[PDB]
Amino acid sequence: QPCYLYVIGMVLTTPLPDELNFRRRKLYPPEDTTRCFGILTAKPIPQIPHFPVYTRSGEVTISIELAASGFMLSLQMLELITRLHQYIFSHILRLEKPALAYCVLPLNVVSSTLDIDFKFMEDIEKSEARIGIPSTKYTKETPFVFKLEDYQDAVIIPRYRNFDQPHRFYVADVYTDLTPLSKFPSPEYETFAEYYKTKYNLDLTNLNQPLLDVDHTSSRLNLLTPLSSAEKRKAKWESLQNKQILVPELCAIHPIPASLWRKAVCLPSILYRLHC
RNA sequence: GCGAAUUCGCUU
RNA sequence: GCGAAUUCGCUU
Repeated sequence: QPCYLYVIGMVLTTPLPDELNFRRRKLYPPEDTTRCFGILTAKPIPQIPHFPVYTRSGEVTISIELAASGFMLSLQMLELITRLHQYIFSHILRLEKPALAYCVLPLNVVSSTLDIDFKFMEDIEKSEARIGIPSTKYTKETPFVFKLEDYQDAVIIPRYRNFDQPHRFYVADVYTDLTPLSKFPSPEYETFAEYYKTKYNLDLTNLNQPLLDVDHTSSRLNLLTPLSSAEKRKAKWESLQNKQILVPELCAIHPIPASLWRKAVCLPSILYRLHC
């Protein structure tokens, strides 16, 4: 049975105006990075009007466009694609009901020409940070090395708490004027290094390291449109989450880039709309 | 988000 | 179970 491949076209048509940028984030046009998502199906998707999703960066216009049709795929590749599809909703979004068609998969350019990113899928399956927390072996003789490039489009997790279910953060800023020896926000500890040593008994091998600003990755399920004591408490906690300053040495980098993660959170809205 | 305490509304 | 109010704990 032949396949149809669609691209989930995303463009940021109305960036979030300053008066609405409460969390004071950078805005990230999806169109700025080539890797995106597509849909692979056995039957054609009826033409559907362009529609908005309202993301953190502003209003994004979604277009579902045909990329390829009439081709075949081997059982091996379909299995790989299926696994990644399942990975997206169970491990990235942590969602039991994808649509609040058949396989979502990553596309990338080969040259400005979108096709199935098999390499990326394989990289995910080989990653030691694929599911939870990868092992490390930092010592004085083999210390942690900070490479800025690895933090530019990164999602990170703390390696030292919550291991059944790690909190994933976007790296929002790299604070090059700070180190683990900078003064700690709470007065019960003098430094970041002391905090982590006293609380978790963690030793640092690198004391020249920049520190990181973060932005939680959590997103509401329905983004198709742009209160309570409970919502207050939740917003307060999110504010504190976002005030956290993390030590790169103490975090692991997730194999899914930040730019793709931002597109992932739109998927349920889009699949819901398609099934309507 | 994960938990806790106190108080109040909806049923006959 | 469906809701609401007030207060407190967990992150740096």
